[PDB]
Amino acid sequence: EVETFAFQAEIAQLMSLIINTFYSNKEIFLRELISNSSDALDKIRYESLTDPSKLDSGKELHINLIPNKQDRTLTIVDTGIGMTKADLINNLGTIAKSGTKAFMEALQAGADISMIGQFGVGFYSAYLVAEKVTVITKHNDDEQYAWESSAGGSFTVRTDTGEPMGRGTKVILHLKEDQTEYLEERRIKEIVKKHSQFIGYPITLFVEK
Ligand SMILES: CC(C)Nc1cc(-n2c3c(c4c2CC(C)(C)CC4=O)CCN(C)C3)cc2c1C(=O)NCC2
Repeated sequence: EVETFAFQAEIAQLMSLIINTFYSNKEIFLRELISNSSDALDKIRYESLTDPSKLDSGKELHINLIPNKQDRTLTIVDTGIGMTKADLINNLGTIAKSGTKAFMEALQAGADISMIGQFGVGFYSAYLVAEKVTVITKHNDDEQYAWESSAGGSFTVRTDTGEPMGRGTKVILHLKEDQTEYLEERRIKEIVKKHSQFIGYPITLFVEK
């Protein structure tokens, strides 16, 4: 079954601002999502030091970038801690509420959209380039879930019926028609080198056959 939820008022406001504001420096979405993945990887790595059985769901700690020109999708796969049903519906939304408020106040005070990460709401920069975002996730303590939103004030959460992941998160960016440059090998390499060169996990770009 598919459950539909309204985003927190502040989050819905941020999403509308990200989608409607004229801002050409859209490439920052990739460093924001890579940073989210890197943070999830740090979390599982740290937890595994006191409980090694937390890595029974996969020992490899990495990030994979998968562009798909046919489907017009850019997929970011990590083997991080993953997210529970509570994280997707309540927890992360509650955490994001305060940062979203602070970021929108900062934007009114002179700050630019690239500073989104300093407020811990960088995930939402995915909407600079994507018309729809699908998040497939698996945490050791819960089932595999699929979160999805095309903005408009709502998101859906369902138990994922697809291919089992083991542990981690897949962020599927259903790109806007004019944002296909982020599917080009050369462009992705340039973004990773400029903004994510010092990420402490291997970042593998999957080249299209
Ligand atoms: C284990 C938490 C910290 N990893 C993540 C958390 C988010 N994330 C975050 C936020 C949100 C999301 C994803 C979302 C779909 C739940 C929406 C949201 O508000 C707000 C606060 N941010 C600090 C993080 C996104 C991702 C991840 C992840 O594991 N991999 C990549 C995608």
